[PDB]
Amino acid sequence: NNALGLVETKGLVGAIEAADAMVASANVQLVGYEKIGSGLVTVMVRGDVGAVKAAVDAGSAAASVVGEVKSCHVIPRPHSDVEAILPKSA
Amino acid sequence: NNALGLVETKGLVGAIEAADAMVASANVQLVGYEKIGSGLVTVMVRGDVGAVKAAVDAGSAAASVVGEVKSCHVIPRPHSDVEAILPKSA
Amino acid sequence: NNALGLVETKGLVGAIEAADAMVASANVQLVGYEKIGSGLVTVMVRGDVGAVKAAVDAGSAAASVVGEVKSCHVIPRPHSDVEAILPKSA
Amino acid sequence: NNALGLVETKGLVGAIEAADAMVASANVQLVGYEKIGSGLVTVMVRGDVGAVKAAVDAGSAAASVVGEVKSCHVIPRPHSDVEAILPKSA
Amino acid sequence: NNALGLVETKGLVGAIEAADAMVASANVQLVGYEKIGSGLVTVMVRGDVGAVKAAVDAGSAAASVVGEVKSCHVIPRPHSDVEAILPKSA
Amino acid sequence: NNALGLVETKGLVGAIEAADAMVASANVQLVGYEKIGSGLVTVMVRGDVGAVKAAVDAGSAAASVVGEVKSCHVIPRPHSDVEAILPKSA
Repeated sequence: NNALGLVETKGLVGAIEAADAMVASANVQLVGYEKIGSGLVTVMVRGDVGAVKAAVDAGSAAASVVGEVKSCHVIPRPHSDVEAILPKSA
Repeated sequence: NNALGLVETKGLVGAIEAADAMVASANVQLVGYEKIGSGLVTVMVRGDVGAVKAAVDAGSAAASVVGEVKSCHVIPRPHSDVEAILPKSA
Repeated sequence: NNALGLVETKGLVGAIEAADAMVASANVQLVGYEKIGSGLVTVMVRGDVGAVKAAVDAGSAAASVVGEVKSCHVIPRPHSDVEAILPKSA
Repeated sequence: NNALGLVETKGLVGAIEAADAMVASANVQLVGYEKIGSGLVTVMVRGDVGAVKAAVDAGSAAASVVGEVKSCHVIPRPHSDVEAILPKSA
Repeated sequence: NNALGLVETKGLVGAIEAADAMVASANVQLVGYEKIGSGLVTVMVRGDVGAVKAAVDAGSAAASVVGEVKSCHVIPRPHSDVEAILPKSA
Repeated sequence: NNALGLVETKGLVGAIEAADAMVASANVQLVGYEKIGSGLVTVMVRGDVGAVKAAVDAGSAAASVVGEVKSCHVIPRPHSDVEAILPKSA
């Protein structure tokens, strides 16, 4: 039940750049890569809280240079019930 | 035929944060997690009315900090006919 | 070939609230619950014209309190050819 | 290779009302009912040119009262090559 | 590796009218009819460059009268690598 | 683990023109052609960094003449973890 980091962008170029900067900046695993329409894509990572916080800061900053960031967030310990609604693979 | 709580967000980060805050704030079960396009996602919970009201208040407040809330509502006792149109799992 | 009532909302919370208020306010059956993108959802009911008119008035009013109503309408007797394009279940 | 009539609406309520008014106003057959996203729905009819012109005039007028009409048009004789891109059923 | 002509419209009525005017105005074959969301539809034709240029001019003009044209273009000789991303049928 | 070039357009005509100009301007392979809704399409190429940079410059310039460019970017060496979220074919 590790920390969860999320970066949502409008556009796929921003999502790919966020994903690359997140995995490169800290020891985190890509666990979600979700499209919900209206061009919105959410990149999700998991790891220890410090690594996830560093990853989301790097990802949002990198995606904002090339594209459009909608939201970014860290959940240090998602409730066990939340795992049902999280993606099962990136 | 328990109470139904709904939080609809524009963006997946807001939906995940609403879902986490709803299940953490009261004894409710996640029963819906629906995408309808235009980036709209609806998170649905069920439980006793007091727990559902507390969950929707927590979820809408949490989602509004990180994303965009479209609507939130509680139906204390959905009509039996309505169960046909509700999701069958989250 | 009974009367048809339609409530179209932008957002799922408005659609669920319309559906609940429609079935609770009159003796009508839920026959359609359709998503067409751009967050638009249409709730459809059937029954005798008086019941359908009461249902659509209740549904549009209820959905407007919690969400956004796009259109609402009653067709007292849809032409037989129209049944081809109507949903086959809610 | 009969005449083709088209009414495109933003919203399903407008599309259903166009379809009902088209089939009721003239001897035309419903041959298309297509969703392309952004809430756009196109209703298509076929028949003799006079019937199709009457149907499209009735459909666009009826849909404009309850919803939003995007476009309406009549093609008196679609080119044989065009039949490939037309729907195969309503 | 013949010339490629493209007409992209917002709305299906504009796409059908473009397709009909393109095939009627010159000796071209319909090779693509693609939906990408946000109501965008791209009609594609192939043939000799003069026929394709005449087709795209006719199609964009016809679609602009009834609907909304987003873009139109002619590629006289698409690179062999591009054939991978072109539709395999209209 | 070669360089990755991305051109995202609003509209398919811009995407096809970007893809053609990218493959024609440098020795790059088309590796992605992705639709995410809201009319957004991302064209992806791979190759040596100099070829990818030349391809993305040519593609964005060409797509901007005929359509709308949302973003363009080059990643000289995507992190190994990123390959999970990249398309598996164009």
